[PDB]
Amino acid sequence: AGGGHVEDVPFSFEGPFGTFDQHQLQRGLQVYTEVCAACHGMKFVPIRSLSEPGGPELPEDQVRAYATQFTVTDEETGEDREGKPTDHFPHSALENAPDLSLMAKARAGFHGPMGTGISQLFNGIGGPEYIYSVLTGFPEEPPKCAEGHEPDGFYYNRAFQNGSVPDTCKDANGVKTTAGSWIAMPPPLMDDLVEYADGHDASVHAMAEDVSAFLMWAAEPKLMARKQAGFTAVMFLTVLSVLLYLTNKRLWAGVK
Amino acid sequence: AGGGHVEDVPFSFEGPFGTFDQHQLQRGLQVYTEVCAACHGMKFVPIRSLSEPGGPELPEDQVRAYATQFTVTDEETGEDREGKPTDHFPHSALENAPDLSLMAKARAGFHGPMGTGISQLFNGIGGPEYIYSVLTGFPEEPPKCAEGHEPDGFYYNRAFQNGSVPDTCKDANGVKTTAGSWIAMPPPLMDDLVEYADGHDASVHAMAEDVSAFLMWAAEPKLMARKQAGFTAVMFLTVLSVLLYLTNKRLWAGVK
Amino acid sequence: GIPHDHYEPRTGIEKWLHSRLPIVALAYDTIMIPTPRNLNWMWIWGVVLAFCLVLQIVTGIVLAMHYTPHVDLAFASVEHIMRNVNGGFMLRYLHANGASLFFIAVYLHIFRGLYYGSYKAPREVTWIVGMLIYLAMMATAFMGYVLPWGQMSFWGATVITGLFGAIPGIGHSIQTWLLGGPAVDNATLNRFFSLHYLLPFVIAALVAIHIWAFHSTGNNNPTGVEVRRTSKAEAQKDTVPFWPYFIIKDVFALAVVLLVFFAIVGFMPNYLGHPDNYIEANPLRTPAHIVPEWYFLPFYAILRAFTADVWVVQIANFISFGIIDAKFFGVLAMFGAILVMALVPWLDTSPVRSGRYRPMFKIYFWLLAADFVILTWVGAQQTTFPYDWISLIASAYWFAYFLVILPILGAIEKPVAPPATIEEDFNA
Amino acid sequence: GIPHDHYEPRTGIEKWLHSRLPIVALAYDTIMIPTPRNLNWMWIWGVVLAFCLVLQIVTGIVLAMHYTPHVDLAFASVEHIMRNVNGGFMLRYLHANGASLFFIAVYLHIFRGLYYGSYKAPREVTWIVGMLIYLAMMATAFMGYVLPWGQMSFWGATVITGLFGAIPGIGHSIQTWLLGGPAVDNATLNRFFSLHYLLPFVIAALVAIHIWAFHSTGNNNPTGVEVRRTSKAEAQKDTVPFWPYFIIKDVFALAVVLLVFFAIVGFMPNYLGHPDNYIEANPLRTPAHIVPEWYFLPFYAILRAFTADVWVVQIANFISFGIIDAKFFGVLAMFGAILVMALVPWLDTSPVRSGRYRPMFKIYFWLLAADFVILTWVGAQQTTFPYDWISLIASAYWFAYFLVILPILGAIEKPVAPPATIEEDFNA
Amino acid sequence: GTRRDFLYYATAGAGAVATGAAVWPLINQMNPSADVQALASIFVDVSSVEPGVQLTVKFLGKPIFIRRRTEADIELGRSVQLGQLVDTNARNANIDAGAEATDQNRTLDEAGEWLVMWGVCTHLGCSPIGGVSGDFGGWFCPCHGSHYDSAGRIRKGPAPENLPIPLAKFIDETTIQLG
Amino acid sequence: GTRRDFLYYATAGAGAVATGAAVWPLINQMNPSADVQALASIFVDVSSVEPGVQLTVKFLGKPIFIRRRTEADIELGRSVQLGQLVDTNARNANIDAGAEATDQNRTLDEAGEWLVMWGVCTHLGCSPIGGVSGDFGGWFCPCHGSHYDSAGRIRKGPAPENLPIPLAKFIDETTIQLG
Ligand code: HEM
Ligand code: HEM
Ligand code: HEM
Ligand code: HEM
Ligand code: HEM
Ligand SMILES: C/C=C(C)/C=C/C=C/[C@H](OC)[C@@H](C)[C@@H](OC)[C@@H](C)CCc1oc2c(O)c(OC)cc(OC)c2c(=O)c1C
Ligand SMILES: C/C=C(C)/C=C/C=C/[C@H](OC)[C@@H](C)[C@@H](OC)[C@@H](C)CCc1oc2c(O)c(OC)cc(OC)c2c(=O)c1C
Ligand SMILES: CCCCCCCCO[C@@H]1[C@@H](O)[C@H](O)[C@@H](CO)O[C@H]1O
Ligand code: FES
Ligand code: FES
Ligand SMILES: [Sr+2]
Ligand SMILES: [Sr+2]
Repeated sequence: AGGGHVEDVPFSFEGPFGTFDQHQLQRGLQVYTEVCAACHGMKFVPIRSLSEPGGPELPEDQVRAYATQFTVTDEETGEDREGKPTDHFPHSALENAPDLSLMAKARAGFHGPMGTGISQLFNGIGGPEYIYSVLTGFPEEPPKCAEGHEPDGFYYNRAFQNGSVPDTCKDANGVKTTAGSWIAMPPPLMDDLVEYADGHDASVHAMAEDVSAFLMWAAEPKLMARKQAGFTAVMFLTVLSVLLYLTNKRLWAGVK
Repeated sequence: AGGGHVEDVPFSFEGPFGTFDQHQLQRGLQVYTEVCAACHGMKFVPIRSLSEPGGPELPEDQVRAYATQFTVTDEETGEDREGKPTDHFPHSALENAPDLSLMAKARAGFHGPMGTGISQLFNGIGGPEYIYSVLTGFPEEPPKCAEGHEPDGFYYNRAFQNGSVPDTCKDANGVKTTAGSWIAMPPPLMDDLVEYADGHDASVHAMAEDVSAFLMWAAEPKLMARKQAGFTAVMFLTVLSVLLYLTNKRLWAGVK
Repeated sequence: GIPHDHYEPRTGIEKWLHSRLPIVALAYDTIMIPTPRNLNWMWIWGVVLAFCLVLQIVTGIVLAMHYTPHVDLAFASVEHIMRNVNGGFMLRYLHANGASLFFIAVYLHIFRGLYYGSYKAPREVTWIVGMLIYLAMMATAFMGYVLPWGQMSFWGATVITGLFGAIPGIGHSIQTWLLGGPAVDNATLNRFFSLHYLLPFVIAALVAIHIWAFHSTGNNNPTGVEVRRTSKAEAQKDTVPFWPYFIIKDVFALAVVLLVFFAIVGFMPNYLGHPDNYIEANPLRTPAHIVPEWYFLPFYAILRAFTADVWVVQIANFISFGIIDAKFFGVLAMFGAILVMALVPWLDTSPVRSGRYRPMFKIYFWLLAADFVILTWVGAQQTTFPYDWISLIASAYWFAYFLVILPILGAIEKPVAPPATIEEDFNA
Repeated sequence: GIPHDHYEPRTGIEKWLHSRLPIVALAYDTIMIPTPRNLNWMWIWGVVLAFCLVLQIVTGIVLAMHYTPHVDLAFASVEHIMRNVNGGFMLRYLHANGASLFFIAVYLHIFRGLYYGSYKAPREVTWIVGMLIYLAMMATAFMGYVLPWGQMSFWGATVITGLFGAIPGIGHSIQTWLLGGPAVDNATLNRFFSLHYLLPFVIAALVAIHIWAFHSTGNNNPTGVEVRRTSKAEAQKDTVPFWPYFIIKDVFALAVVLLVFFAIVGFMPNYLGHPDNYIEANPLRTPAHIVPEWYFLPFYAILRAFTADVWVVQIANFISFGIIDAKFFGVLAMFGAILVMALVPWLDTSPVRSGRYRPMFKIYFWLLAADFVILTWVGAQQTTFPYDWISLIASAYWFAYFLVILPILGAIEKPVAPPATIEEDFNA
Repeated sequence: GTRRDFLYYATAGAGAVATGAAVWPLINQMNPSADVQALASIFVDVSSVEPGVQLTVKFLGKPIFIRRRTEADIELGRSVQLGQLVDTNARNANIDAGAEATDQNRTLDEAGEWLVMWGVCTHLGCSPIGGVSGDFGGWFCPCHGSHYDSAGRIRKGPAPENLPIPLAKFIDETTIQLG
Repeated sequence: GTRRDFLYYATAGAGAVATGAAVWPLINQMNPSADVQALASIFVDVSSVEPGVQLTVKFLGKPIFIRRRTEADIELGRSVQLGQLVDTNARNANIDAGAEATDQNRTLDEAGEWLVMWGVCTHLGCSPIGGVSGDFGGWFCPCHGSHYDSAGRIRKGPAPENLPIPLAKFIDETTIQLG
């Protein structure tokens, strides 16, 4: 396969001072639930984290209520029961739909240049963007080169790079011509497919942007914690460094 | 609770030169299957061990066939299927029936004297015997002292020592009068409840003796291997000792 | 600090090596040390211990390759090793009985020391380090027993984590911390695995220093009389080079030991252990015959002798305004029983090193031994009469010996005449 | 072997301790060694390494307390640590990026040595031991990466176990053995855990000796000129006591390093790693972008440069009657590339220690460095042209340097004048 | 003077600070993980419980005894006088922290039929053997020989307290809500 | 003389013997456990396989490719002089061990529709990419860049052999028995 293009969305959490946006994450959870969950899952995400600080931070009651929609084979009982916040979301419904638990960390969108990874060094790995792009990347009309060869069950996507491509779209050496490839995931978005309470716009563009950010949190819940830990560590050290520096200079100054 | 009496059966496998009796073990397996298995299980015993050397040593075909009786639930599938020799016998059928996998080992029959464990030192732990005894230990008539107080559902047993006992059978200090106690396991044997192929006698006495020996193997399949390893180790050392002894004696003799 | 002769390179490889890293020299000085000629069989235990340490570590690492530290698997994990891994059954049994051998050894090693004043200056450091090892060993051995996750395993853990709950104030905190939760569960098991692995290396490390230390003062002998440090001449009269003289009897003995050891592991592997641990762990049921590992019994005995009905306990309880109740007293009694033993270099006031020359000493010493045995024996009995009493007198005598008898005997005893030299005794 | 003066007990506790166990003395002699005054910033790496070893071990033991070595749990096991254990997320990341830091260091440490003749006599042993460490490290680092049981984890394991399948004859045996079966499965995982644990201690042990050895010959400096060993007087002119002079410099640097280190672990923990390992391991699919760990890339590059279409390969395949085909050649090429580096003390014939005074040397040395970088860079590229070529020339130059250039330069080069003393240079 | 010395002490200071900042988390990691800290509240159907029967249930990883006492049981409980008890406190979370170990303060109902408490010996931890066992018609902890009466009160042995009663209450006719 | 020396050498001898007797089992324990050694034989329903489709199945822990080749595929396979192949051996367990890499010797059927083989690159191990990829219309192993043709034969890269074909056979109309 190979690598491709990804729209560079300016998410709130990027940058050393970046932090999630509570509401966005919330909107996202709605998109995930109302749309994605249909086929995907999040088996490593404990529902009760919906409550934890630094993320959507929903009220325990709501969470407890939300968890109720799922049906889970109970550990001992073996019979079924409503979901408790102590349960993880369920496995993907659709057999070949991947688990979105770690997606945003599991994908790179910024590659190179020259295979030097200097592009990641300044833009990050770009998983959320990639996800974004994939959602955005479903065009209405297939690229001409494969105007009558669209494999059945698949859909061209501008960002997906590991899909199959009609021979009619490979160059003299088998390389593809198309920017993207054929994915097995039918376009899921559709302007205003979800009703945000506060009325926020449900343009496919937005939804994607959000659900991504959500999925970014879903995979890196302790992000903010991590970064806060950061500043701290740097501070101690930046200081400790300066001090130790002088301490050193002074001590050595007494020999040369 | 406490400790009690256990018939001292002279099993073939006891003693440093002891070894299982292939046929007995076989008979046993039949008793286990035809009678015990009804409620008990052997969750740590891989059926295919029925084949392995040093035990019942049955022909792979028979085993494969035997394994068929069991209705296992497939690892991936989730549906059911016949049993393959690569499956372990099933869990106990009866909720409160213990797993017999390690039973011959999870019990001591010889205790003391004076709580000095010197009785075990010469007779072994006595697990098989205990098991034996328990099977043998169902008497026809309850001990007098509890002539009209037999708890409903339990049965007096001369060897079982952790069962409940009618108040009417406790001395001035709560200690029990009866040799045994009330077990939740209804007498399982009954003369000739199993028709041994070769016609061997199916007296409750025999069956018990056998199924025990089987259960002993079931729990300590690598017994013989262990013992053979034994002689060996002893030999090397017994010799190596003698040699090293002389070697020593000679070296030191040159000083004092 | 004795007069011996150092290492000198012979082969070219040797000279080359020595000028860069005298590692061969070290090994030499370690294996060539002059050692008293009179040493008897009670000095082999050190090596028997050594062997145990290695045995345990290798068989350990191996087992670790098949074991699964996690409640749902753990026990199965071990039966698997028994029934499937090549020679698994023999490895399991070896590791387990390995522990017993390991202790049987230390007790002999320890008592040997107590009797011969091997803890008496200048050998203090040795003794302390040794104690550290002793602690570590037990700590280890405990976690190990937990792994199989069987009945004795669970409850035993439940109880030992409990001892910490006994400390006043912090105690609950400390306990929750060890358990990683409200009860003994996976989290506990998991961390014990990590630690059961770790500790042995720490032991190994101490054992090094242990050796380093007794190497710095020279070994002690049955007479308590030092080696003559004035001339290589007379020193040789008192000693013989470690190699090959001892190196051999060590191996010799080592063999005899292993002979018996294997005999056990071969013919009666389950003798020294508890039948209840072949029962999968059950969080809702404590086996009526729960008993600790024989090598723990004595300290167990002591702990349970002290019930809320013991006079001293009561006194104690009252005077401490309740802070020190039975529970905590029992705990203190136990760790204390050990702690005193560590302070023995300071409670023994007699300036006569070897106990072979202390007529009165000899009496209380053997009582101590008899006691230790009795103590063990009783931990295996019930809390009913006459045991409760026996345990009490036993525990009593224990502290009696370290806190009173030894201190007194120091001034009171009329010591016999120790030979003038090791040589003298040897020739005898 | 430089003149100085040893510790001498002052406090009573000290005098008491010293007469029994001079452990304080040792620590002194270790921390007070006279060290060349001229040492520059390329000498800090040794400590940076030390730190890494400890960091890795502690964070390791900790992680070990939450990890479950078993296919069905293992991966979940780690996400658990990420999402649940207190500060788990920061511990995982620290352990991982710890590895990178750990290597970044050794390469600098290594190259520093190559450039300054730190491997040239009498420092041979040091070098060899160091190599052992290097091997161990990698050995370790590999198993570690396996644990999380993700895509890169599985396949990577599959491949590395494969290298052994390349050995002629025994090879398949050896491989089945490592795998504990027909394929990379639980059994493999399980044994890797036990070994990932174990190795670090072995490393630690070697590191000891490593230090012991460079302590026995004195450290080397940028001039390659030894310290004057004739009088405490002039020696002091060439050196300064390790403590506190360097001990501080070390700590100072150590800080700066950690500053950057934490910056990474805090802000871009996933930079140095492969996104595909956040994908659960799949035995039926090899990710199209499978790439090894950057700190392995160069040796990886070399191995895949040699395809069945390489002339030398063919010549070789011919001459060996097939026995040495491409597969095995690639393997040999790799381990070989390392092995030569170990023999460097013997391939470098020049008697001039510091490379600062070898005009021709400098050139090939820096090419070597440039190469190592290039080599790494290419392992990250595809097998297509021009890469295939680049990798080839690169690998080619590598052996060129050790097997040819160095040997030659020894006789051919016209070396510059090294200062008469370290003092001289220092003052400059 | 104290120009350099100040620095030296300001330095060593920061050092220590950091050092501890490291140590803490290495320690804290051992504390209960966020999954363990999911203190639920279970529900127990107790309809199938005749009198004279103990129901052992798991909760928070430890056992919980639920006995429907006999008259015989309830009798003895009420016979005993507070001052004969080793522990005076009811150790009951449902009621005041000052309550007294009266059999009435140990049950949930006024009839004193429903004894619910942690089957966790207060000595070191075991789950005491029930079914009217020990010198006092209660439970006997085989770990170090501690006796409890028919109300779950310690009467003999090292145990220093009566079995605690956890937040509990009947939510309806045949259901108790532990927690 | 050699009276004592004999002993010394008879001793050291026994020593060594034992030593090894120890080492072996410490080593052997790593070999396949009795549970792994359960080499089954699976069955694959191949009815839902149109031509141009690869079926990847697990077996003995390694993947197994089952491709129903297109004409395009079958053509190129037959269009190659055996002398142009890198490996000459068919590496087919179903037929003789001396067979030749003729596309005909790589398939199960005579039409060449059914290509069944271990999706295990012979280089180091990976499972080569399918969907007609590579430089020879076959599979491409991304681990070290090895190319295989539509018959599963190695044509480019470090790989030294063609993908092996395991014991396999149609047991009926829509079912293959691997093993
Ligand atoms: C807006 C909600 C959704 C999101 C955010 C989402 C996201 C994704 C992502 C990121 C991938 C993987 C891309 C990659 O492999 O690099 C994917 C794959 C897939 N999605 Fe979803 N998806 C959504 C809804 C759906 C729905 C509703 C279905 C089921 C109708 C679905 C079916 C699939 C399938 C089958 C694949 C894998 C097919 C392939 O590999 O080509 N997705 N989805
Ligand atoms: C002082 C050294 C050691 C001692 C005293 C010791 C003791 C024990 C004991 C008593 C058991 C329980 C035996 C049973 O199952 O009944 C055990 C189990 C175990 N030990 Fe150790 N151990 C030591 C070192 C090690 C080391 C170094 C490792 C890891 C490299 C290890 C790994 C295990 C494992 C996995 C088990 C569980 C399986 C088993 O119980 O046999 N042990 N250990
Ligand atoms: C890892 C377990 C241990 C090992 C491998 C070990 C090994 C040794 C060895 C080889 C010796 C020298 C020969 C001898 O007299 O036994 C020794 C001596 C000694 N050991 Fe241990 N030991 C261990 C544990 C202990 C313990 C638990 C104590 C008691 C605290 C202890 C106390 C001593 C004493 C006092 C000496 C006499 C040293 C002298 O003569 O200067 N050791 N030990
Ligand atoms: C465990 C990783 C290692 C640690 C902790 C370590 C540590 C050290 C330390 C502290 C020094 C002295 C100060 C310095 O120059 O930095 C040193 C020196 C040295 N190390 Fe390492 N090292 C490691 C790995 C290696 C490796 C892999 C090699 C390469 C074979 C190596 C070769 C050397 C050499 C040749 C010296 C110079 C000693 C002298 O000047 O005589 N080390 N190392
Ligand atoms: C030379 C020191 C060590 C190195 C270089 C090392 C390296 C590694 C690496 C690269 C990983 C994979 C990290 C990742 O997920 O990306 C790892 C994982 C792990 N290491 Fe270590 N390790 C070292 C020492 C230790 C020690 C002493 C232990 C204690 C047994 C340990 C336990 C673990 C565990 C349990 C994991 C799995 C969890 C995880 O990190 O993902 N490591 N190690
Ligand atoms: C991570 C946790 C750590 C580091 C804990 C460390 C504890 C270290 C101690 O040693 C240093 C401790 C093992 C040592 O006390 C000196 C032993 C003699 C404890 C003795 C012991 O064993 C029991 C046991 O095994 C049981 O199961 C069969 C059951 C038990 O009651 C029923 C006991 C028991 O009641 C006692 C007192
Ligand atoms: C019990 C002891 C064991 C099992 C020891 C094993 C020791 C192995 C070696 O250490 C000596 C090894 C780590 C070292 O060779 C020197 C490395 C440079 C190996 C280089 C290496 O890595 C890969 C890797 O990581 C992968 O995953 C993403 C995937 C890989 O295919 C693409 C590779 C790979 O193709 C190679 C050559
Ligand atoms: C010397 C090293 C300095 C490093 C400064 C790093 C700034 C990193 O800034 C990164 C972003 O680039 C990245 O997209 C997000 C993703 O969550 O995380 C931030 O920490
Ligand atoms: S834990 Fe109950 S008596 Fe000790
Ligand atoms: S493993 Fe397939 S190319 Fe190397
Ligand atoms: Sr962006
Ligand atoms: Sr008998």
